[PDB]
Amino acid sequence: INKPWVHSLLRICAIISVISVCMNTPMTFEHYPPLQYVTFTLDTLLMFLYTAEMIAKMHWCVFDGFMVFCLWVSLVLQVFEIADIVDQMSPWGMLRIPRPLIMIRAFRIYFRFELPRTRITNILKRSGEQIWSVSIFLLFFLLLYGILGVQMFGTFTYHCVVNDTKPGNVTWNSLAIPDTHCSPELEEGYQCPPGFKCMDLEDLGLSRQELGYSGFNEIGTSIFTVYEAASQEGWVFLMYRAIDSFPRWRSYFYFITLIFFLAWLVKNVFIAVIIETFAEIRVQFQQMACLQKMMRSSVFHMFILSMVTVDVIVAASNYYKGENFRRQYDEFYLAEVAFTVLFDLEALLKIWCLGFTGYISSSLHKFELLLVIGTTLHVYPDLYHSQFTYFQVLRVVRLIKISPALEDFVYKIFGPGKKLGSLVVFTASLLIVMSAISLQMFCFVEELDRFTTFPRAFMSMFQILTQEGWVDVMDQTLNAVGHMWAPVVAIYFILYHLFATLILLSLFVAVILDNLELDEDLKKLKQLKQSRFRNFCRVVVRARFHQLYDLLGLVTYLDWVMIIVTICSCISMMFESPFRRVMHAPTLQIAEYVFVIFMSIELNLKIMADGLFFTPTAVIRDFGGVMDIFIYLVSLIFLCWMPQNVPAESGAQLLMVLRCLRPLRIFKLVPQMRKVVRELFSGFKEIFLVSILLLTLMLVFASFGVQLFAGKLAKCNDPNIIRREDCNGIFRINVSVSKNLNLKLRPGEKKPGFWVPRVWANPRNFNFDNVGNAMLALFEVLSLKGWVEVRDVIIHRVGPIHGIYIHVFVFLGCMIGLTLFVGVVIANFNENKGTALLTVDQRRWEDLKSRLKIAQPLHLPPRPDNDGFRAKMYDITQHPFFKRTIALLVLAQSVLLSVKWDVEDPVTVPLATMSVVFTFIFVLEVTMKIIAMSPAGFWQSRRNRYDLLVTSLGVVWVVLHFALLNAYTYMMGACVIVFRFFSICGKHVTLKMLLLTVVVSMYKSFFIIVGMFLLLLCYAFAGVVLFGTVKYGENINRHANFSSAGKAITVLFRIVTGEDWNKIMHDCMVQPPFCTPDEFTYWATDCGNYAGALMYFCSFYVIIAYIMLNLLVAIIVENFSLFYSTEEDQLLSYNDLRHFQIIWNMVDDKREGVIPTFRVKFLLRLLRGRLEVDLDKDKLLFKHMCYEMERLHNGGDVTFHDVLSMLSYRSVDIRKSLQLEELLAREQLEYTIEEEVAKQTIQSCSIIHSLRESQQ
Amino acid sequence: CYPQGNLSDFYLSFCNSYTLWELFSGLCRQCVEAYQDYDHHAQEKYEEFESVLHKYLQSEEYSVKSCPEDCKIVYKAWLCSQYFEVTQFNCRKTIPCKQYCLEVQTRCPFILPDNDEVIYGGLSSFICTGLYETFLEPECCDVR
Ligand SMILES: CC(C)CCC[C@@H](C)[C@H]1CC[C@H]2[C@@H]3CC=C4C[C@@H](OC(=O)CCC(=O)O)CC[C@]4(C)[C@H]3CC[C@]12C
Ligand SMILES: *[C@@H]1O[C@H](CO)[C@@H](O)[C@H](O)[C@H]1NC(C)=O
Repeated sequence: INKPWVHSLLRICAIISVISVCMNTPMTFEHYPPLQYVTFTLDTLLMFLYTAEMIAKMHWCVFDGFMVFCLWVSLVLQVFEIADIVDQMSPWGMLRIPRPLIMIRAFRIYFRFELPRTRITNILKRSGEQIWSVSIFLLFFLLLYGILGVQMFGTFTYHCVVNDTKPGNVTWNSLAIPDTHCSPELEEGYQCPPGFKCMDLEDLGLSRQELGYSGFNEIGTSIFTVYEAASQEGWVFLMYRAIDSFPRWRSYFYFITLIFFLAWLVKNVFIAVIIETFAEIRVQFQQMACLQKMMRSSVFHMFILSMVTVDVIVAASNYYKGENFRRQYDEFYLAEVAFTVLFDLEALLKIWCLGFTGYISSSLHKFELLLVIGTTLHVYPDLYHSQFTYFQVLRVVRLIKISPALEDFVYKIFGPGKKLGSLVVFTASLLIVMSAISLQMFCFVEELDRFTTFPRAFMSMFQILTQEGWVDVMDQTLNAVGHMWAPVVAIYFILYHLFATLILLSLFVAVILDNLELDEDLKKLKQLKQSRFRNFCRVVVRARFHQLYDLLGLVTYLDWVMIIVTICSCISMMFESPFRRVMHAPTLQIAEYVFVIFMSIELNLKIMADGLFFTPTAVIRDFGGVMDIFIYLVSLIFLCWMPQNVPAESGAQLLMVLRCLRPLRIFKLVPQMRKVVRELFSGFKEIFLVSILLLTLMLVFASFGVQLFAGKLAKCNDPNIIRREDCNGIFRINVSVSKNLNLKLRPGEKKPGFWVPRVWANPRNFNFDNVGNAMLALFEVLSLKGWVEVRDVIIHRVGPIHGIYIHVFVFLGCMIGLTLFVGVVIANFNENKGTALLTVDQRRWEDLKSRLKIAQPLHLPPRPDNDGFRAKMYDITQHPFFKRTIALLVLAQSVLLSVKWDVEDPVTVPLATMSVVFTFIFVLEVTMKIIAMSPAGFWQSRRNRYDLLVTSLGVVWVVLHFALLNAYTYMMGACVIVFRFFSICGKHVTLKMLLLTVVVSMYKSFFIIVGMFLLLLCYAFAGVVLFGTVKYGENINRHANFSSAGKAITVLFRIVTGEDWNKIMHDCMVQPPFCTPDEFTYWATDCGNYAGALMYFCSFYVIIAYIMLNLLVAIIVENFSLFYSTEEDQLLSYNDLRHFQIIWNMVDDKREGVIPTFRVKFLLRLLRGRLEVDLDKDKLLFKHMCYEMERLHNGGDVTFHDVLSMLSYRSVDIRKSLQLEELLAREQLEYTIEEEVAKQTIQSCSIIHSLRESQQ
Repeated sequence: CYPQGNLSDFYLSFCNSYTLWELFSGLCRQCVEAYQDYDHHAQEKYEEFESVLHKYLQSEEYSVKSCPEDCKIVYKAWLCSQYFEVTQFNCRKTIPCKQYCLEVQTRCPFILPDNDEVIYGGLSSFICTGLYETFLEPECCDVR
């Protein structure tokens, strides 16, 4: 195998082998008989060349041996299959499950990095340990919410059926339309009206496959449902079912907290882990004549770009007129031919001028000539409006050259092509391999059309990757295979979803961010480069007031009055409705009047105090003042007008909608919210350029869709009719009863439905007839919500080939396009905070400084000696075995909540009793420390405070339970178990660090959450006034409404997660003849607002999801690196600081926190482990550290933090971790110490001391 | 005023909005029994519609202007118009019968059709106009 070509051919043949196994499918052979054999013709060839290649090497290779064995096995299986002795629909096909892995050989030689593989092994060690930590964190959260759901909810099997219904015969015609859950109580949940009765479907002989899988029956089902909801997929409907079945507050608290904690923060911890992985990569990689002159004219370039613009616009302007208007030689065809000739002449003249050699050398000209070739072929009648049109619609990319700022921003954000190129190649390869594996796994299962061919398997895997409806794919696949293999199939699907959503989508964000950052070289070099009556108003305006005194002096008295007045006006506006108007309800006008009058005064009191313009501190100086006076004028005009009749789509309604911007005064009256707005808008330029890139992508694909999908999505709503000629008359359509129940229909039963007209119409939610329709459809697809509907409609009504069109966009617009927003937001956040120009080492030094500042001495008392009692029990308490045993007991007690503690149920009585024992056990534990360390010492630790609290609650529960015994006692016991389970985060190191990260991120995110809530409140008022009375449609239902401010707030919060937000948008766009309009008022009409709804929903979704929601991500990515730490060779480890605290308590019997300067030598001599300062071999470091702790103060006893900072400085390369100022100061101080000790003459620490001295 | 069980005094059982005079003028055992058979078929279809509509628990909330009463009235009108494509002459108030279609989708709730053999993509169960088509000829009574 000395030939070099053999390796290239073997890579090509590995690709061909994966291609062949992807095609070895039963249905593929059924639809194409000959393939059945060509596959056998490939393997037999490959299987030889591979076999002959291993023996030739014999006379990582274990992988090659196993794969050639797999090829042999597959070929023998296919031999027997062609013989008809083994059924093609048999599970034997699974014998080819490993074959796709041959694809690894195709991209194996490219694993040759520029560094020793030890660096890669260590990087992956670190990253995998952190991934395991965050996975344990996610498991903890999932188990917590699972037990919470099992205890707060039950089995959602109570549905309303028709009055007279008996068990066994429950059918489709028994449920309501749509199916509705209910409550057996009288004041809890939903009560369905007369004619219907609430009954348990599971009691009526109904299997659970028919009911579904998601629920809170037991711990496993609850954890499954909680993980499904954590992906923000179908959680709002689960919430609706819960609100119907059980009290509302339970569902609200539960699901909103689950979305806030699990779906956001805990899921951003993985993004933070991958970002730190890239940072560690960067770190470890740093530790080493007439026509020639005219052609170049600016006017000619401008002319060519103008012609490209005209071409794209003319091509996209060919909207659908009707079946009576279109030709293959239309006028648009002639215009496109003319533009093609023009640009071909343009390219050929460039070639004649600069010569093909110099012309083709440019990448831009490479792309230009590729477009020329593709468009000259596209103008061919047989290729017009086909898949070649892509080339044409790519001409717009040329326009990117008109703005050099956008060009440089593209070059920057996309960075070196290698990174994101390899990421894209890996994504494609992994998708192909997983699709092939799932294919060969389910290619034979009957009644499952999701993996019957490789295209469908790839579509399924892509759907799981996009998270839109992956639960449906999993449920279908599980129902397909027997209940015996359902668990393993579910585990496989869950593992794939986890790896695809928490690693790959995070890898994209990490790559984009890393490209948005400067490299360490340029960072270092750049940091090296830059080394009367007016007096009364004045007094009343400028007059103002621990931290309580700081909060009271946060703003002026007038600003405080304005804040309170604004909050009061907002609370009052929360009560306004389409039927309780502020114009007709005097009780609601009070606040109104106030807000006006007061505000007026304020304005005057400020105007007369600071003028309005051309002064240093004017009133209308910023955009904030302009917004303030705008709000004031709107409010005053509305108050003076108070129109009693507000027609829809009128000026009065616009005034009312503008009046909903009142909550934005809090952005200007509160300094922290002003800071939020400023820090967010400091990156508006990059946000705008990313928006322009996304708009260019959407324009390209919308032009393509309009030329290829115009008028071709319409169809007859009767599935039996095929031609538009027979789409007339009436037919019996089936109504959607339930999409969660799989109740099969009987042979002698008719599905519920009714007779309707036959119509040839498009989908109500999307179409490609105009450029605007296509642009809006693609904007909706960009959210990955309801895009599977568009995919299926395009694959069915247009053709399967066009399935490419929808899959490329979703990849370039979502996996890459929307990632850009995340990267830009996080980069602007880091820049504002001031850590963007610091190298990774400097960031880690800052994080270490913070961690050592927040650290305090380990205040645990010493081990007694006078008493064998306390000494023995102390030795027994602080033993790690005892600690881990108590941790296991805490983890096991929570398993008692696996079943709902119920008085109606007997299984509760044992469980509860068991828990009692647990409680008693815990008492003993606590009690023994109260004997080991004395109450004074036991109360020293803030964790033991929580332990004693929960143990006392548990004792109280035991008493009240074996004294009263009722439902309230069981609820109390469940709460006690939940608290003692939450206590487990204090037993585990990394779990504690991660929960610290999460809680501190929640704390530091307070003002961002408050600003998001203010924007949501403005939008909620605007929506209550716009769509307050909109006819119920697809998603506007009893749950999703704008009739109240609370209903609007909740539906907007749902929209933040994107859960079918476009459906709600299209519901609020309803206009006649689908609704009854009114000429007088807007609250007397069931119509919506088309443009109003578009603006409202699109702007809200953009602003919240694509921008502000990422602000939290950033914060996480920050506090993560601030709290999580791993053992390194350059800084202080958690082990190091714990050992330092231990030795500090050992050398300082006192607890004053200060140690005499002569006892510092004792501390150093006593310091062992990774910080030992050997006096036999390193006397100089010891003397220097002692003199430093003796000089810090003129003989004064030092502090714990003082010695800790000394050790921190002495344990890292100052030249690579500190900045100019601090580096110079520290080197000066250290050399002063050194030379002073010299004159007075007459491990991490040791290793860096060697570095320092040798370098000197 | 003689519901069958001058021909302009004999209306049909279910489609009360039509008279034998109107039927014979547009569309005696021969045709009379066929008209009553069409009436029975329309009655069956309308009973099916009522069955589907009574299972709509959001009947008193889907619209602030429309109730199930007007929806049922206009739907029965549209059904009878589709079964008897004739023109009425004794009506005191006229209406283009095609308009009834619109009225249905204007006054009846949004029933979601099932998505198994076809993806409707937000389309209602009852629709009148297709892709770019002039909806609106016969003239019927205004029983609204
Ligand atoms: C990018 C390179 C490195 C690998 C990309 C993989 C494709 C080049 C190969 C691998 C599997 C092949 C597919 C295997 C299975 C199918 C189904 C096969 O038969 C059917 O589509 C019948 C299904 C039906 O229409 O009912 C048509 C070829 C196709 C799309 C093949 C197209 C080419 C594919 C996608
Ligand atoms: C309604 O469901 C039945 C199955 O009982 C099916 O035969 C029929 O085609 C469906 N109707 C439509 C319009 O899809």
